[PDB]
This record gives sequence, structure tokens and C-alpha cells, in this order.
Amino acid sequence: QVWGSETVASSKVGYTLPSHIISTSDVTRIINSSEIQSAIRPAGQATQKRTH
Amino acid sequence: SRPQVTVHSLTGEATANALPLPAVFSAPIRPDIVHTVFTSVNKNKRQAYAV
Amino acid sequence: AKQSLDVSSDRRKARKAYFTAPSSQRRVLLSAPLSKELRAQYGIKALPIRRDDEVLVVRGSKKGQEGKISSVYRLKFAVQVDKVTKEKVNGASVPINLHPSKLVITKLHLDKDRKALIQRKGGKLE
Amino acid sequence: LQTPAGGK
Amino acid sequence: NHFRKHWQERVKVHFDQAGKKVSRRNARATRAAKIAPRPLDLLRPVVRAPTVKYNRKVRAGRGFTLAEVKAAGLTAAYARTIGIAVDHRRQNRNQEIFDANVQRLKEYQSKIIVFPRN
Amino acid sequence: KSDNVYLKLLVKLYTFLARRTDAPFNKVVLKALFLSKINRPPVSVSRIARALKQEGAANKTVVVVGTVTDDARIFEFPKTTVAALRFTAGARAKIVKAGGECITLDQLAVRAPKGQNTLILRGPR
RNA sequence: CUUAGUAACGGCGAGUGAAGCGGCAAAAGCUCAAAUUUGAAAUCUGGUACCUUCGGUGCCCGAGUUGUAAUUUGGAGAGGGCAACUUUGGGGCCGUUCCUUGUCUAUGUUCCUUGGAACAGGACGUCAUAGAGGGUGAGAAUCCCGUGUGGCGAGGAGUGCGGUUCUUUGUAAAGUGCCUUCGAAGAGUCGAGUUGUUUGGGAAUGCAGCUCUAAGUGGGUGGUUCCAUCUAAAGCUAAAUAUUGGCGAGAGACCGAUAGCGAACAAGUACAGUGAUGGAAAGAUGAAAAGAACUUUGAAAAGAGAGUGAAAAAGUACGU
RNA sequence: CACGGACCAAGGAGUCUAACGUCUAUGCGAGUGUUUGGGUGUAAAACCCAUACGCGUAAUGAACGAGGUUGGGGCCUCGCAAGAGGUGCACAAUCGACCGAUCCUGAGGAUGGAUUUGGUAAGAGCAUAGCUGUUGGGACCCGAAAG
Repeated sequence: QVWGSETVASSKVGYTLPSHIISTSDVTRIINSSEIQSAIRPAGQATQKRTH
Repeated sequence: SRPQVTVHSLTGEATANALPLPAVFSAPIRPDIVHTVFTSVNKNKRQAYAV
Repeated sequence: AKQSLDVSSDRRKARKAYFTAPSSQRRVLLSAPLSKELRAQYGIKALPIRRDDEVLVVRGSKKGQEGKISSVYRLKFAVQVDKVTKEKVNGASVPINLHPSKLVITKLHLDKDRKALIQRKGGKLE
Repeated sequence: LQTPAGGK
Repeated sequence: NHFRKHWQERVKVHFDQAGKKVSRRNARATRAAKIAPRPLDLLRPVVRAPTVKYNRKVRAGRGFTLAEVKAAGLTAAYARTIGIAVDHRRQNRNQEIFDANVQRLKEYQSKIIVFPRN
Repeated sequence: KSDNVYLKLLVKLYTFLARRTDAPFNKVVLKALFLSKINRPPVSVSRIARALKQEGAANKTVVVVGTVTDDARIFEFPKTTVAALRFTAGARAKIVKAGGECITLDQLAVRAPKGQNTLILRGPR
């Protein structure tokens, strides 16, 4: 009641709960999704073998 | 749904009664905002000094 | 936790109020605990100390010694127990300036005023 | 008797 | 700038603000203790402001006029002892304001209780 | 220059998507995140409706880097979905009541990693 | 607080600079003049004898009629008739509120280790509306002084009020409605012309001087042909308001002996000036001086042994 | 040349405030600004608030279509890449619209008719903090013929 979830009033007239700018903070989970992984091109070994 | 933390009696026994989260704990954690607000709130309790 | 606004907790104020406290207040300052043997009868935990009283030593190099109080030195907050003395290079005896807060009273004087105070502080002489 | 200043 | 004078000689920093609120609260508590039975403030009338930039806002007034007190079923001298402010230099012009003041006085009279002189 | 953890996470995700997809949409969106507040004026809901008024733009998705501010000069709103970092209470309520939907940049990337059918709008300068 | 750095001034250059209203802390209103008490100067200062002595009573003298008593003053008010109109003080005592002040109000000093010493480290227990602070040979809740907590007294202020009791009283004193007859307005003052000053205040903002001098259905200030507010030239008033001075308290993201008040100490002291005035430097031994007993060197300053102490790497010229 | 330097311990010089401005970080956003004040309080701490007020949102009373074209980040379609078309963000160029507003007019005394114009042409501002830009306050410090 003091903070006002979506289902109830906050009692702090003129205020509302903050809105997240990102749905999920786990970027790895989003990146490791099947859709993105299929749409993402393959990557290399991440280490450049020395040449000459 | 919204998980509910079980009520613990004075003896530490997990009582069957539980309450859903008030949704406040799902708010966006902003360490920068908290630090900036603290750096100014902590200055409100001060007394002036001069020579 | 302090609640009253009339009693300051400042270190400097307390030190000033003690380094120049009057002798009458110093009398209360020099209160000493009573031996549990006496505490069993009277119940009072502590009472002032005077010459006619008998006290025991529990702390310091003189720990374990006991004797009658020779004199009370309120100016330096020192209480001198009889038979507890230090011999100078010339052989002159000098009482050691003990503190009543470290001694324990083993025999209480029973002056009329002391007896009245015992009842005043919830005691019961028997 | 008058309206209270601020909140209640 | 507006600092060619010795402004530094008169700079009152309002450090008392924190303590001034507590002092005012203590004074109000003391008045309540002394004036326990009666309210801390007198019943003030409702009035309409001049200066059309603000006339649209209804606000309280200083004290009821003699005509309003007479229409309220009591007298100015008697009304003062009941806590109703009376203004001897205010003349009622608007009829709605007079009616509102009369209704407020009637409500106050109905809601008050006066202790016996005993 | 910002210090928001969520903003940094979104920047990292968009950089990864742009570098691992070569789609210019991701690069353009990420470049906008490196713009200061003055360089990111809000886009009014009226501007979003105007952009949707274009031929074939009703079915397209609209993405706003800045803040989607409400507008009192319009009553009807298209039943479209708007993705932006900051959504004002009035604009969000109007979009929800008009049958639309509001989502964050990460949700839009998940739905459209390459930004298919996406439209980018920016406020006037 | 805003108004507002606005209106407005400004060799219209620098700069100066309000006020209405609005938001809030507080509210208490009033007392005289001018009306005959005229069926009674009904008023009061002072001396004297008493008492229930911050004053009251009797007597006496005097002040006042060139005005002391009562009512009243723009909200008007006053002399009468009517309503079977409505009401009634002080003191003595106890308690209540407050000032000062005394007092009651918990628990280890239990063991192991060290250390000069326990407050220190470890082991085992207790109070906590008391874990704020100080002293006790080093960092102490439980050694003491102290704080939270309530509780018991004493000396005063007292009419802010809760009880008991004496007195009223007198064709005495008041309040509202109706009818009736009257119904009183502050002068060398407003104002005008001028000089000097000030104000944003040009519309001359006020002030002081100077020539003249005002009216009572009369007069000040402002606005559409008039209109709105008071009606001064007499006086009293608690609360918000300031506080580098005096008294007592609660505190500081302040300085810490070349810093901080000039003065942490023998500081407004020493010291200089025929004088108004100027004006400093200087803190620390150790727990207790336990401050060189005692032997020897020279007369001594002190030196060499011995001795106290945790330390003499503490020797009065002493924390480091 | 010269000003200063015998040596050493300490002290010592871009610090504070008022007004306006750019950039940067955060909140809200056509709204923003609690703390002049009230409630409250573990008591100068922290949490809420009515009413007014500073700024802008409508300029000097703005919907002929708040509009046509040229491009334009991106998107879509055609495609194996090149290549072609549509939509077209901000934005720029351009032809135009309405308000304030400028000459004719005639319906008895205003509409309308062509321009220009300073704005609208679909809000973007307020608040808290950091560096920084300019002026007044002793203004980096000691110091000058002194009323």
C-alpha cells in the first residue's frame, strides 16, 4: 500500500513505480537465445594464431 | 505469479503463512542514482563553521 | 542511549566537570563497591568510604592486601589504606595513593548518619 | 477551525 | 551587480529554520495546553479576493461583519467570547458571500458547546 | 558517458548484435545511444502517429531512441507497437488504451535481431 | 517566499530599486476629547490610630469647579416606556500548573596468558525504556561515577483551574428586542509658494524652516460627466520579528601550541610610549616524586659509585 | 647586466559567495520545481503535503491542403551481387497555408482580393549534481603619493 503495486494505490499522490529500460539484465541469456543464435553468424576461435 | 516469502516465527520455524512480494523488490536497481542521492542527503546534517 | 536533552555527552564537558568537581561531589565520586559478604546482608552494592571503614584491595600490585583506611584524599581522589606503604631510599614510610574504585569494603562503619543513609538507599542493616 | 496547512 | 554596498556586514543565514519549526510546534503545544478546551485559532469567515487576477479564488477572511453576526442569531460582543472573529470595518456587498458566512456561523453555533460558568 | 547499468547492458547487447549481424539498423541504433540528452530530443506520440500515417507504415514497427512523450492534440492512435527506452506515463497509457503495446530495446532486438520492418524516429533539433 | 531584479528612477552611462495582491507563523482589541452628577465633587494625594499590611477602615489637612466621579465615541451613542426578556462578586484553605532543590532506581570484577599494572587476548555467566559520556597504573556495559525508567519529599510563584467554607443585598450593577425624544467630529492643523535634504516615488514620497492661512451634508487620495475609501491633526496594547551584549544549556564532516580568540600557562600579564594606545614569547616527566637515602672527589656548581622506578634512552635544562 | 638566494623546521599564495551561460550525469516531461510553511519524527536527521508562486506550453490569436516537390539515415519489394522502385526519420533547399499585420473594397460602411512580413508549420521545457564561460563582492597573495 505504501509503494503502490499495479493492483493497489501507492498513497503517495503524484508518484509511480519506476519503469525498467531493459526487460532483463541478463544479456547472456538474451544472446544465447535460439532465435538470435540462429540469426547470428558463426564466430572464430576468439584467439588470433600468430603468422609470419 | 509472484513468489511469496514464508513468515518465520520467533523460533525460526517457517510458518505456512506467506505473503506475495509487494512488487517493490522488482524495482530497477540503480547504484549510480542511489550514490548520487546519498552524496547529497548525507550533507543535509551539517553545521556551519567559520573563523 | 541518551534521551534527556539536559545531560550533555560531550567528552570535554564531562572532563571539565570532573577535574574541578567540588569536594562534596567528589565524595560521591569516591564511592567504592561493598564486599559480597556484606552485600548479602545489607543488599546495597556500593557506599562511600571513610577512615573508620575497612577495605580490601582487589586490583594493582597491592592486590590481596587489606586494612583500615588511614585517610581520604579527595583533592587527588586518593584513598590511603593503613599498613599499605612504600619505603623511600631514606627509610621514610609513604602511603600509596590507591583509588576507592579498585578496593572493596569489608567492614562498614555504623554511624548514625551512615545508618540512616543505609535505609535511604534501600538497605537493611542486620 | 481553519483548514490545516499541508497534509494530515 | 547589486553588491556595491557592504552587503557582507548583513548576511543572516537561516540556520534557525530547523529550530524555528520545533519552537513553533512547542509554542502551539503550550497554547493547546493552556487553551485545551478551545481551538488554537478563531473561526474565520470565507471571503472573495479583489485583484481579478486572484478574485476567482475563494479564501478566508479576517472577521465576520456586524450584519452577518446579527443574521447568525447572536451579537458581536457575545460572539467574541465564542471564538468568532468580528470585523467592524468590513462591509458586505456580495450576497453569496454573506449567505456562505451565515451558513458557516450557523454550523459553528450548532457544533459548539459552552461550559457552565460553574 | 552514462553510468546506468541497464544502459550499459543494452549498449553491449546492441554492439554485439551489430558486429555479429552486419545489419546497419543495429549500428545506427547503437550509435544513437552514444548521444547526450540534448542530442536525443524526445519524440512526441503525435510524431509517431504522423510517421505511421505514411503509406504502408501502419504495419511497420516504430523505434524511438529518446523518450516517447504524450500529446494532447490527438485523440485516435494507431494500433501499433512502439519500442523506446523511456515511456512517459501519459504516452504509455494512451498507447495501451489504443490497443498498442510498449516494449524496451532488448525486447525489440529479441523479436527482430536484424530490425526487420523497424522504423527509427528521432526528435527535432 | 513570491511579487521582482519587476514598476520606476539613473550626466536615462555606471548603479539604484520598491509597493498591491497572492502562499505561510500570530491574532486582541481598545481608551479619551466633545453632553450638566446639578436631586447634593458623588473624586483623590498626604498625616494620624488600628488590621485579615504589595493594601483596607475611622479621623484630620489639603488638591479640585480654569473640572476630580459614571456612560459613550463612527461598530455610533444618550434620556425615557414596553418584555411578567436574561445574568450576577471577593477572600480563607487544600489540591492542580510551574521555579529551585534532595533522594531511590541492573547486571563479573569469575578463571587461563601476558604485561609494572587489565580496562588487553581467550574461556565461562548476567542487565539492556540502562550498549550516551567520564574516572579507575593501557581499548571497561557488567569497579565506580553515570543514563532510560518511573517513584518519594522540602522551600516559593500562584488565581491558568478541581474541590471545602465566610460574605453578599442594594428600591445596587449589568446584557438583548420593540416603541419613543434627542443625537455632540481634536487649528498655527490640512493646504498653498519657496529653500535644503531624502525617496524608484516625475503623478513633485516624506521631512525641517520661512510668507499666508483655512470649511463643516465640510476635507485627504485615486478612477469615469461624476464616482470609491476614510474622516487625521489625542493616547494604550500581548505573537509571529532581531540578537558578535549578560545568565544557563544542547551541538559541530571547524583549529589543535608558528593552528585556533591577542591570551590552552601568572593574558589584556610582562614590556614601550610626557599620551591617546601599542602589546607579546611561554602546554606535556612518571601511577603514585617513589624528585640522588648512603660512600667518595672539590668550597661549590656538580662529577664518580650505590639506590628508586616499566623505562634515568624521565633528571627539575624531565612525553616522543 | 639586474631582482633574490648563508643554512634549516613550520607556515604560505586561482579559496568562498551572488547573478547569467555552454557542456556533461539523473528524475519528470507539457509539465517541472517538497523543505517560504504544515503534518510527522529514533528530534538541526529521515518520510509526506493543501494553497499560491519562478519557467515554458500560443505568437505579434495559428488545421484551405498546420501541406506539395528535391533529396535523406533506416525499412520494404524486385535479385545470387551489381542494379531498379516505394516509404520516406532528423535535416537542408524550395513552392505554399493561417495569426498579428500591410492597399483596394461596397454587403447602408465589413467581408473578400496578391504579395511581403515576426510567428505557427505539431510542443521540449523545469528540476538536482560535476567541470567550465563572464561581472559585483577583500576576490591569488604583500605593497604605493592618502581623504
